[PDB]
Amino acid sequence: RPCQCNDNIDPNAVGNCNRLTGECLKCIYNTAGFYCDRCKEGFFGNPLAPNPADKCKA
Repeated sequence: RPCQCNDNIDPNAVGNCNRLTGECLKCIYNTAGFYCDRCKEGFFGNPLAPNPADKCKA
């Protein structure tokens, strides 16, 4: 983890982190927010759940 941020990013693809603001640019598990502490618009629920089945669903 080069850039500080919640645990919602993939080390495989590139760009997952913002090189200017230092914040998750594209959280992985349908989550959004400066710290991936939210749910992408369209899916609601809990973006900070241990299980992906209870994350942010429609």
